[PDB]
Amino acid sequence: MAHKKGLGSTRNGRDSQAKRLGVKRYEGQVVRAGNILVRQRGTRFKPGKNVGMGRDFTLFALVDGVVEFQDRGRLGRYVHVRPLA
Amino acid sequence: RMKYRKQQRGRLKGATKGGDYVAFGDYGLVALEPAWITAQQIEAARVAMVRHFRRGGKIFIRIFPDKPYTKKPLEVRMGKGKGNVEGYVAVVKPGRVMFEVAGVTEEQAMEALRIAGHKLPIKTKIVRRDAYDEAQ
Amino acid sequence: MPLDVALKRKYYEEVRPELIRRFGYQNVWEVPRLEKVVINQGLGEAKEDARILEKAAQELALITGQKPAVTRAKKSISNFKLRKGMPIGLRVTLRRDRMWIFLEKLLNVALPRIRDFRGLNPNSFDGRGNYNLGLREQLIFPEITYDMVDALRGMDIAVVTTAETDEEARALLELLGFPFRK
Amino acid sequence: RIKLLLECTECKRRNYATEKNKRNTPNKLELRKYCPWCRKHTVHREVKI
RNA sequence: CGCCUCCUAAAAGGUAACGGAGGCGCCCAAAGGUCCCCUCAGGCGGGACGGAAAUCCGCCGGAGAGCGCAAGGGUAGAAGGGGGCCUGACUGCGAGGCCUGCAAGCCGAGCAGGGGCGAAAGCCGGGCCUAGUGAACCGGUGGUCCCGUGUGGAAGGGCCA
Repeated sequence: MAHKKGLGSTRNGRDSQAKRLGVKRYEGQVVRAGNILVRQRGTRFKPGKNVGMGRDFTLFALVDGVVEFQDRGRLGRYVHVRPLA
Repeated sequence: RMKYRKQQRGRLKGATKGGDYVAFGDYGLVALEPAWITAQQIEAARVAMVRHFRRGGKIFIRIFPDKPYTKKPLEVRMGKGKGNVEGYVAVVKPGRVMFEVAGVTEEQAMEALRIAGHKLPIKTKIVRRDAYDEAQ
Repeated sequence: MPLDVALKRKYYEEVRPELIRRFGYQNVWEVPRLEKVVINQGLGEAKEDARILEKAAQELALITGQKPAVTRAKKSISNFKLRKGMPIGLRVTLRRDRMWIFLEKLLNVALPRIRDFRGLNPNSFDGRGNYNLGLREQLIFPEITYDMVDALRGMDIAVVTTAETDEEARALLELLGFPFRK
Repeated sequence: RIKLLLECTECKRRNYATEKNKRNTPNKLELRKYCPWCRKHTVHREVKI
């Protein structure tokens, strides 16, 4: 008396908003304070000279510097801002 | 079969090549053109062999009951969480080092395999130890 | 009292060079002397809190300077694997001389003293030649009388020695404070 | 309503500053500090329900 | 049927699916400041009330114990474990950037008043961080002391909190 399918909605209600962060400011490019560079939800980044780590593990330009990519090899990743020009 | 005390529900699907080769006793069954193979079928061979071999002196192993295959529903219409666990087996694809001993000493072992796999499920080949292997 | 003080002073001062070169021939070093001594006892869970905790007091006290308050069962021994922080650290880490009139008073003046108190203990320290042996019953009246029926008993102390390897350490407190039988 | 209720700071009749706060542990106990725009900084006090 | 975390986004970033998984719609009055100290679990060997596992001694160790809460990132060159003193979990504010079409949400040197931790080289405009969140109307209260429908006041009302 009525063979038509059957209920079946087990459920995987999963979700994660999109995001940002990362290696976000190109070699050498003109990098001014206020200008953010590389955000890290960790510590792949050590705020070297003029590199200001914001109250969030966010690499922000502390000075008018040329984009200073300072991978200090093994010490870890070290970010730096070079004395303008 | 055996893929006991797993950890997750299911895998996914692909295939192409891997890392099976060696030897391990000199009574070898190597796949060639497969993919996953029923843990069962597997046991099948296991049997086949075991029995043939005057029914005693142990064979060895090879692959494992590896993944969880799901036909999900039972035959419904499709949209389940794709849930349902059901058939568990091997994932061997490029002629793989399938290793089986016993002490047959011969084309007797041969037969054993012959059927085991002839059976099992694919284009495959068999042999012994052909170019040793040096580790650290 | 200060009597046995001068005592340990000498026991060791002389015994030291004594065996020191008797076998050493290194340079009269801590080959093999003894330094500082911590003492530990029957953990707070042995508690009643106010009562036997204060008794732990009396005792730790007249014994070597330090005497228990009221807190001995937190994060509780509870049921088997049932325990949290560890607010029951009741011990004396006193460091030197006091310690020596102690090697004295203690080992050499209270050693055998109560119920079959013999001492026929194998490899006393042995865990690197530094201590081992704590006794499982107070020096009864190392002072005080009935100031608690069960009062205390789980007693065990430890010395920080340099008596390096055993045989050596053995020479050390063996003749210095008595090596309990085989 | 939970052990989390909102209060705010006011200062010796010469201002009031805000901020929420709680209820739990030491409950009422509510002096605190803060600084109003009164004078240049100044105690303040806090309390105020 | 809103948000955080991991996979699939396939290597920039970034994307469905009735695709996998799994948490939050709390608080923490001091896990909020800073100054001074300390420094894991676990392995082994030796030990009172032990007695697989406390407490203490003796070694050993890319730190896998740890950080309210889930994941992930980080990370004891401690954000982690302990002591002292204290409120900036400040108002005025910010240049200049993250992402975003909307509004959002988010990062912040430095100038001012004003303090607090050291003697100070300086840190502090809440926490170790990524979730604890809600326009607009409407109306309340603590202001303020701007407006008042001739003028004085006032019902009432504009901006602040």
